[PDB]
Amino acid sequence: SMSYTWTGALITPCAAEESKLPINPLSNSLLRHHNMVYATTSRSASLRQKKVTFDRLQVLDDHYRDVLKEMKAKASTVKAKLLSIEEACKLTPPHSAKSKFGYGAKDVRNLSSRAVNHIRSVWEDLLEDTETPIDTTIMAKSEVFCVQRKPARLIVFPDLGVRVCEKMALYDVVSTLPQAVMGSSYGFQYSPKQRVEFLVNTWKSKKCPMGFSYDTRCFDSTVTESDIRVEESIYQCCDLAPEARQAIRSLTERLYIGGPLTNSKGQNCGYRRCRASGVLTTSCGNTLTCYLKATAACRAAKLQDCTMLVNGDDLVVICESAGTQEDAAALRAFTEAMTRYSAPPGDPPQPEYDLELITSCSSNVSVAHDASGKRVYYLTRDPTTPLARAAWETARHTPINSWLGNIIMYAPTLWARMILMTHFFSILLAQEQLGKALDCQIYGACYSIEPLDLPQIIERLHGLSAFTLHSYSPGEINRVASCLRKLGVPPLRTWRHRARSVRAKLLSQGGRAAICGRYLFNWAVRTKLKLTPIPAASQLDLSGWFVAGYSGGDIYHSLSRAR
Ligand SMILES: CS(=O)(=O)NC(=O)c1c(-c2ccc[nH]c2=O)c2c3c(ccc2n1Cc1cc(F)ccc1F)CCO3
Repeated sequence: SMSYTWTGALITPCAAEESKLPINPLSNSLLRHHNMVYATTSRSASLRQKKVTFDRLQVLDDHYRDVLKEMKAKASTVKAKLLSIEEACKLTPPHSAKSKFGYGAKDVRNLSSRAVNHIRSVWEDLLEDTETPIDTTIMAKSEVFCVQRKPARLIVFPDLGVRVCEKMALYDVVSTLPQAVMGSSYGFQYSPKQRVEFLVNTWKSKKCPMGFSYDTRCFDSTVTESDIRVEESIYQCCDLAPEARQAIRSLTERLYIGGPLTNSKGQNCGYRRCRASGVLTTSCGNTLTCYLKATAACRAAKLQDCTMLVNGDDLVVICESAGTQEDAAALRAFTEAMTRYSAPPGDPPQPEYDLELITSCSSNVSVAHDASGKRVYYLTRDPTTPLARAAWETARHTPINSWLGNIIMYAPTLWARMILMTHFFSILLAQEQLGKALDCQIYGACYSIEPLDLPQIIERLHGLSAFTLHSYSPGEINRVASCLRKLGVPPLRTWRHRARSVRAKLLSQGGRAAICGRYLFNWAVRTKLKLTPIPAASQLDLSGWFVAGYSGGDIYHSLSRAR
């Protein structure tokens, strides 16, 4: 069947759309080539519509059925809880899309009577109605990139009331089931340091390792009605409260398998028969589906000792080499099996014999040295997108601050330390905003974080070595330098000059600001300060940070206030 059908009604914006980076002094101090930075708009939505609309031809075999049954036996060990309305309301982000039923995210979080009453009625409707297709809004995503232009990604999501019901029925399932089923292959259970540890250990655990990333084209569009029902069959193995079992059954048929698409103007836009990007099960279902197809595809391909690492549609395989000519044929056999399963490739997979040359979750393993000269492995990425988005967020107030999430997740990198930390600490110090909590996303879930708490957060996630790395690889230094020239970002010597200036100001303030000056900017000086474990680090409640993925799932993970 067709991934989408269209009526001819347009994918419309709900307000004015900005596509060009503003010419602002603060963003300009970071990146001068503003014309290279763009934000996607609904103007390119038709180009994406063409790319995502296609027929799916899916053929399942014995290997797929064998793997599915193994997955179901592990899913069978799970007991999942039904969340109360209040518990599901507390997981809603403060700036989540308002309901079309007279209330917004703030009403949900305040447990307002109109919000609560409507959510309850949506819940009773899921219990009673197993068939009526649930309406969804289709929007063009507004995302920031550097030129060489991408057409906008399309987001599909149901109303706020439905999203709160999704949490009640499936939050616990999507949080606990992926690790129970996929074990060490589930990517979202790992902090970046745990992710690098797993990749390095998997790589070194093979006699002659061969690894590959597998890029499925338009993964969401490749997901069939059968894949979605197969996904529900795994969910159904959980011990579930009867209303949760009904709500999962009704959500699958009315929402997850497909449904009508409505634009911002309320016009009938089309019909979806594939994965919606803006539902709670998107990350979980995508991971499960990709893992099931890849695990079965490895057996079909005759790939030896296949270790998967899956994060939604993002896949990396490390296996035992059978020789270069044999590996190239087995990899072609893997792709052919994935294509039969309705997961054809975008980028043709290439066998790799060096772990550092593999890009998975848009990151690669790299090496630096700590204070003792000891090798430290860490994850880095091309800094183009983080810098273009950091410049956009400096010129405009955005609900999500990718720069903050990039500082947390990429803290040991040369670029997050010298540029991101230097630029934002300078601006925030001058604006008396270092202690103001900001929203950032970690594994798709939303968090409210104070930049002054970064030293303890980084120490916990990355270890004290994140504040001492030096002697970065030449390939890493070259990629950074080339990106700065391309974007017109000042050279690293300017960044070191700005860091010494902000570190001085931070130290002068005492308190948390002096901790930030000490730990975050010790790389900028010769007269190094002593870096001891931060008392605040051990006390940090990092429960929920590295459990599961929630991209598109409308999840807020910070604490709710009492009333
Ligand atoms: C796409 S996601 O919303 O599911 N999570 C991610 O963005 C995410 C972050 C991440 C980076 C910055 C801020 N915040 C984050 O969470 C992150 C990461 C490392 C490894 C994996 C990571 N992933 C998984 C992920 C990334 C991707 F490029 C595509 C798919 C995918 F699964 C090394 C350090 O940073």
